[PDB]
Amino acid sequence: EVEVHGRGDIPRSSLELFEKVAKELGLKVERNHRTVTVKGVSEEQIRELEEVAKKLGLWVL
Amino acid sequence: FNLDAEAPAVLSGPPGSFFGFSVEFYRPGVSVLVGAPKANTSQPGVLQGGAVYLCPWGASPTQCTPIEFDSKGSRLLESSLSGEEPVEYKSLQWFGATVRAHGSSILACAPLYSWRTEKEPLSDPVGTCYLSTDNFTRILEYAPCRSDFSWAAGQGYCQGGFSAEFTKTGRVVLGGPGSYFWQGQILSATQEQIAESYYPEYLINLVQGQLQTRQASSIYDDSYLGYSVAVGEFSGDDTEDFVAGVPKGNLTYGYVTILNGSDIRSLYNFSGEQMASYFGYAVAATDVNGDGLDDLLVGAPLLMDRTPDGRPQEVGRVYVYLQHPAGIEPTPTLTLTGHDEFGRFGSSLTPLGDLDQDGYNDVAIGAPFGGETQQGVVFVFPGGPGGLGSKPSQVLQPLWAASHTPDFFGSALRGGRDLDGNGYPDLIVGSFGVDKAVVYRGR
Amino acid sequence: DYPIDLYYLMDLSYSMKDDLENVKSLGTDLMNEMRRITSDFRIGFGSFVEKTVMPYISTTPAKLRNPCTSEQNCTSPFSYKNVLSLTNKGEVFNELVGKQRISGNLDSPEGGFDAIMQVAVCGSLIGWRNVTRLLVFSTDAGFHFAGDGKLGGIVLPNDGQCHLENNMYTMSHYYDYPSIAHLVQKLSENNIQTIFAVTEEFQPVYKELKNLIPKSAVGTLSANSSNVIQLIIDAYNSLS
Ligand SMILES: *[C@@H]1O[C@H](CO)[C@@H](O[C@@H]2O[C@H](CO)[C@@H](O[C@@H]3O[C@H](CO[C@H]4O[C@H](CO)[C@@H](O)[C@H](O[C@H]5O[C@H](CO)[C@@H](O)[C@H](O)[C@@H]5O)[C@@H]4O)[C@@H](O)[C@H](O[C@H]4O[C@H](CO)[C@@H](O)[C@H](O)[C@@H]4O)[C@@H]3O)[C@H](O)[C@H]2NC(C)=O)[C@H](O)[C@H]1NC(C)=O
Ligand SMILES: *[C@@H]1O[C@H](CO[C@@H]2O[C@@H](C)[C@@H](O)[C@@H](O)[C@@H]2O)[C@@H](O[C@@H]2O[C@H](CO)[C@@H](O)[C@H](O)[C@H]2NC(C)=O)[C@H](O)[C@H]1NC(C)=O
Ligand SMILES: *[C@@H]1O[C@H](CO)[C@@H](O[C@@H]2O[C@H](CO)[C@@H](O)[C@H](O)[C@H]2NC(C)=O)[C@H](O)[C@H]1NC(C)=O
Ligand SMILES: *[C@@H]1O[C@H](CO)[C@@H](O[C@@H]2O[C@H](CO)[C@@H](O)[C@H](O)[C@H]2NC(C)=O)[C@H](O)[C@H]1NC(C)=O
Ligand SMILES: *[C@@H]1O[C@H](CO)[C@@H](O[C@@H]2O[C@H](CO)[C@@H](O)[C@H](O)[C@H]2NC(C)=O)[C@H](O)[C@H]1NC(C)=O
Ligand SMILES: *[C@@H]1O[C@H](CO)[C@@H](O)[C@H](O)[C@H]1NC(C)=O
Ligand SMILES: *[C@@H]1O[C@H](CO)[C@@H](O)[C@H](O)[C@H]1NC(C)=O
Ligand SMILES: *[C@@H]1O[C@H](CO)[C@@H](O)[C@H](O)[C@H]1NC(C)=O
Ligand SMILES: [Ca+2]
Ligand SMILES: [Ca+2]
Ligand SMILES: [Ca+2]
Ligand SMILES: [Mn+2]
Ligand SMILES: [Mn+2]
Ligand SMILES: [Mn+2]
Repeated sequence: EVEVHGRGDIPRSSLELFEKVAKELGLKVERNHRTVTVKGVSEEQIRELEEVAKKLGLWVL
Repeated sequence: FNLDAEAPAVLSGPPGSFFGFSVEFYRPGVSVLVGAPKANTSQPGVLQGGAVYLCPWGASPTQCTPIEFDSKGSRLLESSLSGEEPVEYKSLQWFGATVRAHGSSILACAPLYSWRTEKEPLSDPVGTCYLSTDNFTRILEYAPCRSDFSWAAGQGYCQGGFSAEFTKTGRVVLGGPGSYFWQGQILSATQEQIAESYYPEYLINLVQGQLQTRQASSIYDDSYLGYSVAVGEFSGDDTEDFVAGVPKGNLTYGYVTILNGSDIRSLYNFSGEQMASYFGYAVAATDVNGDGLDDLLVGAPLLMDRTPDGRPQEVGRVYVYLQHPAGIEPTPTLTLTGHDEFGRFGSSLTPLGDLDQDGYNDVAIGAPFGGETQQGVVFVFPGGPGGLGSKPSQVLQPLWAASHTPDFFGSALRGGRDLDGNGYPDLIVGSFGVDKAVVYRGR
Repeated sequence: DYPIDLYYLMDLSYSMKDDLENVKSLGTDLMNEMRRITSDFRIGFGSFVEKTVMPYISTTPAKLRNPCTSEQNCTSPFSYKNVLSLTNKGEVFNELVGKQRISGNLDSPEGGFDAIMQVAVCGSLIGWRNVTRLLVFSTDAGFHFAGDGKLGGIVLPNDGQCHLENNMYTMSHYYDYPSIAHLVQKLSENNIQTIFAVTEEFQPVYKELKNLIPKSAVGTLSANSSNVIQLIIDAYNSLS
């Protein structure tokens, strides 16, 4: 699983975009307050999600 | 009552050094430890590293001398020399901002110390505490918040050592307000564990058996847990239990948490009364009513109250909770209110022991900006069968004339020790605004 | 008719990337609305993010230039910056509001209380007159107050004096955040009424703050700006 926090002084309009992109490839999504987490995706998928999260400025664990 | 302030002994440090930010006793030849956050140490490449001064009590001029806790400067980055780059930043680290001594063990913390992780060039103020054990035979480093979690989402901005305490059995307690996006954290470790797991070769060191709180959901962000720490027996066993302050926890109302002491599991919560009152700026635990069970005191300096006329003035308040044999009630048993506008009343509390020697413990409450000339003031409240008294038994004010800069008198207190040996406890008050530290003795 | 003076305090932390358009629309709607009920008024605006010290911002040399992500550009942080003094020519106000850019920061709360204190105290520089004064405060985040600065090594309480140099706040690193009582006293002395145009999510906390500060109102910030506009109208019509 991948935890994408994005809880600092960053817009909520970027984090939401992540939830869109994750929903675009048809996989899991779980949202807590100002946090999202996606479960057990793949190797290439984890690379892609990490790249997008970095590009939008979110901290990805 | 019996606290002679005709001519207190006054210790003077270097100018422009915040001498007296934190004070403590040390009796392994009794002596007084004082801090100096902005002190010019002799270690190379360090600017205003800060230090501690061990003033040996007894000498006629009590000429304070510093303690060489660390002589090496900022450590070079490994494999960077293979120009060089500092792996840490000791400049303006505020070393000595918290000094606590138990037995022959000394603990001096540095909250503002920041280091650059090897993996990424980011910088984060982890903060470190140096622990000198068995007098000064060996001195170890303790950085419980310098873990592998790098950024602010981890323990990177934890600023451990911002508050610290020793328990009865020598267990070391630290509080890091900035951990997990300023959620706060309480870390605990015995000295023996630190010594066993000590390994200076590696910067990242995991102390086995360490107790700490875990990361909570994003609801509780910016709580500043661990802003102030204390100890006391509340559960009912022989193990001392932690007390932590959360000034901005519940919608900036703040609260105070009591912990299980052995598992760090929340036991009691005490909520604030007014928004943005900083309820939890300083906490203390002592047996005010002499029942044999520790009682809680919580300060809030920014609390405002309506004047009789109606104008809202900032005074500050102190809440006192008495621990009945059954349990500790969530309604403050007694509240003390300040009387000086912008006085910051209750920003530092300290138990004093049986100063009056009548069978009840007494308390001392500071006010950095009270008094006629806004120099500072300290109030001494007595105990009794009904609890804490409502009227200040004794008032202490600085002797020297006011300067053009605040004196911050009473911003750091410590008491409950028989410094001279006359059989009564003594008090020590910090005045770092003009770099002073005064000592009052019992009669 | 009564004369009126209004000053617009904008938040420009990185969390405003989703709200910048709403703030600009609110500015260009305050101007074109209050130029219809009073006919004699002056407005100006300012901006703020946070103090520039060790904990509140990233002190690494790379992030000082671009506190935001590497993809976006952003401008370096600034504690407070009075950009336009009070004036009546609306074209200047519109053109200056339309060119604002966002800035970065680390911690979620923003230090707007320094900006409020400086606006309240620095009278001649901003251009306050002996006339009913209004202050609209737009924010997407919480707020600091006294006691936070001790994290960054700042312990001197905010003295409440005017320290503006070259239309910029220069004593951010030297003074603590003002406590709530200090703001209450200064606003009550200067005869300034505050209207918080905060985002919906922070409605509760600011509403509680509305209890502490006398003669203050709280609306909501969105594309439909009508709430704070009607608050302005209500405040104007209640004068006597
Ligand atoms: C005093 O006041 C403080 C706060 O001011 C109180 O502390 C709060 O206590 C409450 C409960 O009383 C906590 O809320 C609950 O927390 C957990 C959530 O899981 C947590 O604990 C787990 C313990 O094993 C742990 O696994 C979790 O770790 C998670 O970490 C992250 C989450 O971000 C995630 O990535 C991991 O995978 C883990 O999931 C985490 O630490 C839980 O009990 C509750 O949520 C559950 O609620 C029900 C359960 O019946 C269920 O239906 C839900 O689906 C959900 O699972 C709830 O959130 C709160 O977190 C505490 N806050 C703080 C700051 O510590 C304290 O209790 C007060 N004391 C007193 C005496 O009143
Ligand atoms: C415990 O140590 C103190 C402090 O001295 C420290 O430890 C020394 C070994 C050395 O590293 C010093 O620089 C440290 O400050 C001893 O008290 C006196 O310390 C002063 C200097 O602060 C020194 O000049 C005196 O000689 C010390 N006193 C004596 C009697 O030697 C203290 O004595 C030590 N306790 C013991 C030995 O039981
Ligand atoms: C520590 O020492 C340094 C010099 O080694 C001091 O820096 C200078 O201090 C003098 C006064 O001694 C000032 O006039 C200069 O402007 C300072 N230069 C700087 C800051 O670049 C420093 O102030 C000392 N710190 C103390 C005494 O706390
Ligand atoms: C957070 O603080 C609020 C404000 O004090 C608390 O709400 C209070 O709740 C108590 C009972 O629990 C009531 O007596 C008060 O009147 C309430 N105050 C207000 C202003 O409504 C709230 O309980 C606190 N939350 C937690 C989790 O401690
Ligand atoms: C404080 O912590 C101790 C340590 O966990 C708790 O003692 C435990 O109590 C439970 C029963 O409640 C026993 O099953 C455990 O074996 C005990 N552990 C030890 C080592 O004594 C104690 O209950 C906690 N006190 C509280 C919750 O107030
Ligand atoms: C930001 O814009 C300026 C415009 O002058 C440009 O020079 C600079 O390279 C840009 N920086 C980034 C990080 O995009
Ligand atoms: C407002 O009144 C004050 C107080 O007398 C005075 O100093 C100031 O010049 C006056 N300003 C105007 C514009 O009349
Ligand atoms: C805003 O909402 C109100 C709701 O009554 C509506 O009348 C008004 O036309 C709306 N204005 C905008 C900005 O569209
Ligand atoms: Ca216990
Ligand atoms: Ca008791
Ligand atoms: Ca007594
Ligand atoms: Mn923001
Ligand atoms: Mn937003
Ligand atoms: Mn911020």
